[PDB]
Amino acid sequence: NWLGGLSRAAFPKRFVFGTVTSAYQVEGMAASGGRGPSIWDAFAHTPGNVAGNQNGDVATDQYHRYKEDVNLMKSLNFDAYRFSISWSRIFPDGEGRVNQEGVAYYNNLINYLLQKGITPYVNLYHYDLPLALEKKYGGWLNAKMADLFTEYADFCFKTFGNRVKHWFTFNEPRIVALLGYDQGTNPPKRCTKCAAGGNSATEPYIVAHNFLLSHAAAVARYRTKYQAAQQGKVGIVLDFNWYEALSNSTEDQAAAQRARDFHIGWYLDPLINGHYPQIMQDLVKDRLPKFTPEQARLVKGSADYIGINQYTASYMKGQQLMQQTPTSYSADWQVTYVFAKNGKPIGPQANSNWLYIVPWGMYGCVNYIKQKYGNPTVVITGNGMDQPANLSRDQYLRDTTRVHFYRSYLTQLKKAIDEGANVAGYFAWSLLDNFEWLSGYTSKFGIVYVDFNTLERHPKASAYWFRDMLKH
Ligand SMILES: OC[C@H]1O[C@H](F)[C@H](O)[C@@H](O)[C@@H]1O
Ligand SMILES: [Zn+2]
Repeated sequence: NWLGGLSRAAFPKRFVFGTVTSAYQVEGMAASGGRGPSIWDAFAHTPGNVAGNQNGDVATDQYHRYKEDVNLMKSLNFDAYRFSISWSRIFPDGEGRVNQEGVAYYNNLINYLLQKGITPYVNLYHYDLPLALEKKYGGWLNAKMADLFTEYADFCFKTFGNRVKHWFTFNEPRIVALLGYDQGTNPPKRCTKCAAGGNSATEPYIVAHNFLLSHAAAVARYRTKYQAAQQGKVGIVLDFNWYEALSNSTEDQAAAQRARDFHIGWYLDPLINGHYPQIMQDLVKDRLPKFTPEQARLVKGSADYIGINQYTASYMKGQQLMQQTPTSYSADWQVTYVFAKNGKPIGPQANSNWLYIVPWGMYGCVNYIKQKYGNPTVVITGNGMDQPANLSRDQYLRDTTRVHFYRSYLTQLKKAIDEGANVAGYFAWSLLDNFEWLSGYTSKFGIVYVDFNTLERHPKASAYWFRDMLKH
């Protein structure tokens, strides 16, 4: 049967199912309703930066149509909705003056979700730093971001926290550090060679450190000022794609483990254990900032749950560890990516070149976190796959590959959970086709089709699959 034995009965009692979006990717009204620009508005408006010179000015226009989209997620039997608040829609300059119209939007969205029986899971940050803070402070290179982010978080806790009980601070700080400061392909476009300046060997580590310190400061503020009255929780969202040793050799197994540590351990070891992974300390040395004992104690235990975005898996091949002139965070790992074993690809690719369809990667990742980090509460905060541009409407709706994707990946998640992993929830990226960063509207991740000419929504087969699987 097309559900492949899956239903709410196949998951733990009270397991949470939802869908996910982010502000810049779906809201639209980017320069309206009092919203100030983010670094992504500046980046997307520069010719050549995004596919087709597209931008999030209108996106899916969820700003005007949010009740339609909430009605739709309820009709599909979801329990929860993960979305983000745009910092520059609340504080156009990132600090100081509050945009009351922006505040009213999120109030209206939250209230409607609750009216419809959908639990809000709210991200404070999803790549969309206020442009004013980039220009004035240098963004995530500046330790002052801890204070700036904390004041923003404080306002959100105060304003929405009587209703919102499930918060996340950041979304994938690894990707910010990697793409923004190592490779220089996302804003602020920094890297050793880049026109904007930068240093691919040092800046990604500075940035990650400041994300961890800011997360910790925001959570300390929540716990000391708001938690007694509000009784909610705050976590963080981290990306984790799986790494599998190419062979059982000592060096291939070491390589796969090094990749895990540089990928997820970079954040989880501080959040769980209060230090950076030993291998990163050993290889990155004085380029890796040191937490003071007080800072490490603030960071350790500061996530009430760990959000994991899980998409794909790679084979890793090793080498003898070498003394090397530092060049980049990426080269620091001393690993070799490989996409076939025994003459077979690890999986077929979705539309995005990086996205290999490997359902057992989901089991790999969840099992690994369970075994290595004392089985913390995990929420799968995003998982999904994309269709290419230029299909007909009907071709978009017949998304049989995405149906197979979710059935297979959710079967592997169920496998990890049945073996004892503490997973509390699962969220599909995305509710809607949306603005896919550098790919613009050329990549379609939604279980709901969005016609970007007319803005109409049409559920795809994968939406109906969820509705059938999730019926109460
Ligand atoms: O690449 C698909 C999707 O991956 C992650 F979930 C990011 O948080 C999203 O912003 C992105 O659109
Ligand atoms: Zn509109």
